[PDB]
Amino acid sequence: TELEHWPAPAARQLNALIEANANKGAYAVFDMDNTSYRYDLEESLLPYLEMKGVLTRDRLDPSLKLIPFKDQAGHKESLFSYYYRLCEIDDMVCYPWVAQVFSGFTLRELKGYVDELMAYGKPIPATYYDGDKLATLDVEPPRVFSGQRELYNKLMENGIEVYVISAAHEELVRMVAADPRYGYNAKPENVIGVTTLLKNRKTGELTTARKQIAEGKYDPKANLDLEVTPYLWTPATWMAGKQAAILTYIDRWKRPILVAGDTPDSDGYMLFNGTAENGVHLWVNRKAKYMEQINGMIKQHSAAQAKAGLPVTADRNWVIVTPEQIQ
Amino acid sequence: TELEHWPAPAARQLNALIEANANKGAYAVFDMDNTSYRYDLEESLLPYLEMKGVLTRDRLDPSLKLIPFKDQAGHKESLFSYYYRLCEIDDMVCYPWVAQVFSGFTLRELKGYVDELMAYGKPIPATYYDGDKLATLDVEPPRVFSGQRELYNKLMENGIEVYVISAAHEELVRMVAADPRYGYNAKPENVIGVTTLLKNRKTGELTTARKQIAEGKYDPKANLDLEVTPYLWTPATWMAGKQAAILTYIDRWKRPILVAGDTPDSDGYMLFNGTAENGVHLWVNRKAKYMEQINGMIKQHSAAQAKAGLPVTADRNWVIVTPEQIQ
Ligand SMILES: [Cl-]
Ligand SMILES: [Cl-]
Ligand SMILES: [Mg+2]
Ligand SMILES: [Mg+2]
Repeated sequence: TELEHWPAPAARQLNALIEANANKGAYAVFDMDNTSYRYDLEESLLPYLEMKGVLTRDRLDPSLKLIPFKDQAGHKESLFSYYYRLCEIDDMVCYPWVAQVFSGFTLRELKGYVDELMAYGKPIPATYYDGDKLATLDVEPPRVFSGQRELYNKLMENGIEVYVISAAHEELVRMVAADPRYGYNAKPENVIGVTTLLKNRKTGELTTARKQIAEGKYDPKANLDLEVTPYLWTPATWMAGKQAAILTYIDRWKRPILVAGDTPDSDGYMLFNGTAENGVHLWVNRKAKYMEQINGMIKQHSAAQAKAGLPVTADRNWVIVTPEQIQ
Repeated sequence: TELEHWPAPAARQLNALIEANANKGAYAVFDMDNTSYRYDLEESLLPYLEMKGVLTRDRLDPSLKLIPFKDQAGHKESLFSYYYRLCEIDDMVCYPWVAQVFSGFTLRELKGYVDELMAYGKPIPATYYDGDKLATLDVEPPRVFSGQRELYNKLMENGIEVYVISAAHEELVRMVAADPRYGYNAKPENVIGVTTLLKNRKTGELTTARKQIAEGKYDPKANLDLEVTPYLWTPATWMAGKQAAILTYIDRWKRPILVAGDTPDSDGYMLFNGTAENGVHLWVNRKAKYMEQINGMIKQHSAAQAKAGLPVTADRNWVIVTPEQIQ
């Protein structure tokens, strides 16, 4: 497997990293959304199911009705629009909510919709408030990066285990990352995302994949008909929770030799505190105001590592690509 | 302030650390329940509130009824019983639940109950299911540890900042650790705990203390008539979340020179991954099973640090005390 869809000097650094760390029990960690594929799964699945009439404001779990809807002018606010208004309160409100909003569905159902969104091939209209003006924007469905496909498999082929630490629902991510048809071939147990309690409709037993994996009795098939509930399981895999997730589910002391991300605040803990001393920081640059923010982070952390008497590793081994360079 | 309620060899080790780290920008982290005082706030407050009529299954948020209550022909399941039953599903179910259970009150009311509980001073009767049979037990309210009251102050007096990182509700913990009538004298902003969205009933505004502190304007009094809701803010401060909280709210690179704990799974991440190399692991031993569980972990982590090419720090500077010895 060749790093064919990669700028040549990135394919260079990455091949060197892989030769240096083949077959040594090393591991690598990837963000999913806008890192391993272009665009975002939850952000397109929400409006896509609203538009099918599958998700509607009145099916919404009452624990998620945090603030009043804004129905000014005989227009009924969409769930998409509401998500944005929560994001204005805070990331910490809106990050869980946009995983929880898919409550009430069985995994089997959600998998069918995920596959429909992946095969869709066309933008999805949504609405939202820009101040008080009702507005329009089109949301793209996920688009698998070919280069990431290549890198995931080439890491696994060289005995470097591959994990996904994503801020989106673990089970939604797993339906992309662990399904052979998308070309990642992640092991399902190595997908780490936001978790909520899964409920048995007949028995009312509550479980989660994380629970079953730690107990060594994980089989993704038997969770198919369980319902996604919104009750949150921790650690929550964003911000420092990404680093928490590495400690809890991967290794307490061995660091990843590669960490891939695209959102500065949310991926920045696993990137700066997580990556091994000589590991690669894989960055996908998709928003020039994020490029400048990450560069500001590299500077400031470099300086703060030094001032605390630590080797300066924050500026080491960046591999920076744009979405178009790996598409 | 003098370290008088300590065994002398511990007080020597602590005084020596305080002297080596005086006015150097150092800080210390303390668990609260069963570390800073004896017994547990939430576990005594919840059944206190039940035997007073304040907190009942009716005024229980519908988002927190995850399973059916188990009523036997003549007796109604208490909230303490249901709580034990959720612990048997997973700590990751019962840990947030027993914080969220205090929802639907204002911080003013709760500050009332806490000060009451702290003054109550006597054992509270509570009931649960031992297997399938109904059982009774005596739950004790917190008793402030004089030793810890002294250590906190001696640390502040030598310009060693003091933080509290608890798996109990941040606002509950604040009401004891920051309120000077208990003698800890912790800065309100330096108390970190499990956080839920606080609601302005008037306006519908949603905030949390962590938000206000991160934004640079925090006044505890401004919050007293906000309603505690159940909606969970992260990172959740238990297990690897405690280490996540150090990164997020304290410092990304500087490590505490003192970490204090009493629960091997919940406190282990900040104890082993957090504590500075030349820091003190301060351990309150309140259960025989926990003392050997932490000794087991110390060995395991020592070996795993060496294997990973790290300096072995896990077995270093253990200050071990019983509740009795610091009471
Ligand atoms: Cl993210
Ligand atoms: Cl704890
Ligand atoms: Mg991303
Ligand atoms: Mg404790």
